[PDB]
Amino acid sequence: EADCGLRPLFEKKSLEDKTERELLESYID
Amino acid sequence: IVEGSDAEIGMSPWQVMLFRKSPQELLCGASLISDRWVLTAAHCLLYPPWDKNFTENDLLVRIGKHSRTRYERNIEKISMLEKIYIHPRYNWRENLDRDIALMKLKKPVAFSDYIHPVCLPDRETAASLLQAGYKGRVTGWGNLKETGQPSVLQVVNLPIVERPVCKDSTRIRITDNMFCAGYKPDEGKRGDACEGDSGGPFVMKSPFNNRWYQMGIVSWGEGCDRDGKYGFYTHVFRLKKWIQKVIDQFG
Amino acid sequence: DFEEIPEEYL
Ligand SMILES: N=C(N)c1ccc(CNC(=O)[C@@H]2CCN2C(=O)[C@H](NCC(=O)O)C2CCCCC2)cc1
Ligand SMILES: *[C@@H]1O[C@H](CO)[C@@H](O[C@@H]2O[C@H](CO)[C@@H](O)[C@H](O)[C@H]2NC(C)=O)[C@H](O)[C@H]1NC(C)=O
Ligand code: NA
Ligand code: NA
Repeated sequence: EADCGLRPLFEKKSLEDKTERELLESYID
Repeated sequence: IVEGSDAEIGMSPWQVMLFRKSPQELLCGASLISDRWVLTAAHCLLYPPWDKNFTENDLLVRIGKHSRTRYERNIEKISMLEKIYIHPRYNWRENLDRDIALMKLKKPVAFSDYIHPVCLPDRETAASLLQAGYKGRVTGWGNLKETGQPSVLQVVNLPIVERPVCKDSTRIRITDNMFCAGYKPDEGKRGDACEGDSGGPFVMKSPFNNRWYQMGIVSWGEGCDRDGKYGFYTHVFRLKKWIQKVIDQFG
Repeated sequence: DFEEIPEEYL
């Protein structure tokens, strides 16, 4: 779908979960 | 999940629980990829060494769950299976090569705050995110330790490991249809999937479009969270052609 | 140790 991978309680509300930043910080390239 | 932590409410809305009807017990994890399709590991359904060979009627799909054992009224949705599709070249005899299976639900599931599909990667997604060092997230209601069971869904973030290192950590033959993840002894941090987490998703959040993509499927390991060992996952993109074929043909 | 689910789910 075009809405896949966007969580109602997080991305949809522009709220971040407690550890997703750890993932982002690992994506260096 | 070993050395992980309690998941937040609605943190993994695509998380699916494969539930055995009788005896009522956790069968495996899985993921929601559309309103009628669920992705999981083939060994969750077919594994002769352990006399495992489930048919559609033997299990149920429980979506939107958080608590492991409780019936989450008004939150989770339970679905019946219309048909199971196991990769025709799944190798259960040796190394679980192509450990992947699809399950079509009898009725489409309604999305909610707790139920939502995860994206499947395309070639560029895979190329850009599947790099040693990059971290993914694994979730499940499996064992908390190798040798017990969580109250709620568990989560752990783990770095993808260099192929030579994956290869050098085991006597088992590794294929391009799998990748391993986990911390090294020197990295200090721990974490791993474990029995019961099989079929669950290994996801990554694209920094480009900020969507979650399922890059892997909890497949196998030797023990759980052991130093010098890593968890192995089915490479979802590598097998996307098969996924698309099944869905295009039967859905 | 799983709580019973509604009978409607066979
Ligand atoms: N990432 C992990 N640590 C991990 C994740 C999920 C699982 C559960 N999956 C299974 O039990 C599947 C089907 C057979 N199997 C295994 O993992 C076998 N180890 C059995 C074992 O080590 O208990 C491995 C042994 C080496 C050849 C491939 C099969 C086990 C470990
Ligand atoms: C797994 O279980 C299925 C049952 O769902 C078995 O399927 C049978 O396969 C044989 C071929 O050996 C056919 O003649 C039968 O018609 C199939 N259905 C049944 C009910 O027997 C299957 O053989 C089992 N083992 C494997 C490896 O799939
Ligand atoms: Na080796
Ligand atoms: Na390890």
